Amino acid sequence: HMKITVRGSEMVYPAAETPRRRLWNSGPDLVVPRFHTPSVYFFRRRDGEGNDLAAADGSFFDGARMRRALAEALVPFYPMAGRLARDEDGRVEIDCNAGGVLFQEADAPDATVDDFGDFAPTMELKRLIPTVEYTDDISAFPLLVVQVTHFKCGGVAIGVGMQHHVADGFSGLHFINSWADLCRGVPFAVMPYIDRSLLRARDPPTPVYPHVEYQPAPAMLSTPPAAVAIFRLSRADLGRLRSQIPAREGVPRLSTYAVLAAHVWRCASLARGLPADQPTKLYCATDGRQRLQPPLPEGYFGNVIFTATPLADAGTVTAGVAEGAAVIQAALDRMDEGYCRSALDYLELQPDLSALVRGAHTFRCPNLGLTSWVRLPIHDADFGWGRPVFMGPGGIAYEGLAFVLPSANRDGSLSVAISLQAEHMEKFRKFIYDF
Ligand SMILES: CC(C)(COP(=O)(O)OP(=O)(O)OC[C@H]1O[C@@H](n2cnc3c(N)ncnc32)[C@H](O)[C@@H]1OP(=O)(O)O)[C@@H](O)C(=O)NCCC(=O)NCCS
Ligand SMILES: O=C(/C=C/c1ccc(O)cc1)O[C@@H]1CC(C(=O)O)=C[C@@H](O)[C@H]1O
Repeated sequence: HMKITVRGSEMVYPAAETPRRRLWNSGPDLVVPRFHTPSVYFFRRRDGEGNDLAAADGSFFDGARMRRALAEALVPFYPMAGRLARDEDGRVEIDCNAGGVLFQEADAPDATVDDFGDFAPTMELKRLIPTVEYTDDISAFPLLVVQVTHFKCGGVAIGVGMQHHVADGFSGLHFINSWADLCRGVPFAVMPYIDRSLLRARDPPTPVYPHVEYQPAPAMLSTPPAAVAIFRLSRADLGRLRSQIPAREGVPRLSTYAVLAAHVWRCASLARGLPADQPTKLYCATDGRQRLQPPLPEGYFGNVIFTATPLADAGTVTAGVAEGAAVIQAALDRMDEGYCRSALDYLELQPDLSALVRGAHTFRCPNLGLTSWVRLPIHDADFGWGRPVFMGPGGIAYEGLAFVLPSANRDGSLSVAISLQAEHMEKFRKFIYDF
């Protein structure tokens, strides 16, 4: 257990006038998981070639500079400085009240960036993000909490906790990367678009699918300690996995996500010892920006996550990657404009969206969640002292939940960070390379 000492904490507020208003949240904003999404950045003090990355003025993640840029970033991104609240009907919304965000600095005088190893999202990493106390008062806590930790090596971590109602990964990183840009002294490219009514349902709502993704996950037909780990597959490993799927003249090419996801689903199902007739459901967060037509404004600030949920008997998934990948890709291919549009209507008709919130019961054995960050700009946060050498989830709250990460370098590898029951992880560790 690492010695981390927090220097002290500050609420940081927008540095100019911002609108005082209630901000309506869309259906997709309300069914993402509860609490604050964790992510952690690591930065080394030297670049690969060994030069010090401190700036000409000697600075290296100077807190004052970072806080000034943060306060500037919270002007156009002002809902990030707000608080949760409810409207008259009890629907959660964002109270844009300039309550501010938490920023704190810490020192870990004994540890180095090297000490974190593969950067698996264990509790070791979670300690790099401020802790939030949740009570029944949902207005009580900041929507954004940040910690900057300084290490013995001269390295730094930035831990980010971002309340999920405010933004999905694309919008959340749009904020962090804009903050980084300001800190670095460059204007940022894209102003956020703040109005979420663009994702309002049609009137009357007219859903035209069952929306399997919002139905209860399968239970076992028939508390445990939960382990967390990270596994890299090289570009060569990924190619060999793909080459195991027959290429036939009729049949269109499966996505890499579908191939890798099928492999993870297969390995997890085997590790868990699922019987062939056990239904299993895989939850795949899908970015609706790439699917809605016409597309949303470029800087649209919110969640645009729709959910693809391949569902099959475990015997199908474990029979082989090819069979699983076909099922996943079909589920992904369903998520077009017509489908995503229908989903908005379907959510509008629900008496209570809190019931659909994805959580532990969603992802746990026999089911799985596999969220890709591969196309997210997770490595673009250069505050003026270099790009991060790693970025990933700061923890995994739920057994059965996993992340696909792109490499921080150019080598074309992918990493899978995953939480499973401890006994199952011991098998999964072996199985993920057993092909
Ligand atoms: C399938 C999906 C659900 C997840 O997959 P993904 O890992 O993010 O990546 P995608 O399927 O979108 O595209 C990656 C592909 O485009 C390739 N690619 C790389 N650069 C590219 C570029 N300029 N242009 C086009 N394709 C490119 C990639 O190599 C890859 O090709 P492949 O599948 O044949 O290997 C996708 O639809 C998606 O939603 N991505 C965003 C995920 C997200 O936001 N998750 C949650 C954050 S809250
Ligand atoms: O992946 C994200 C959020 C990413 C993100 C990254 C960096 C940020 O700054 C903010 C958010 O949301 C995921 C969405 C999700 C779901 O069921 O919809 C389940 C989890 O996998 C979340 O972690």
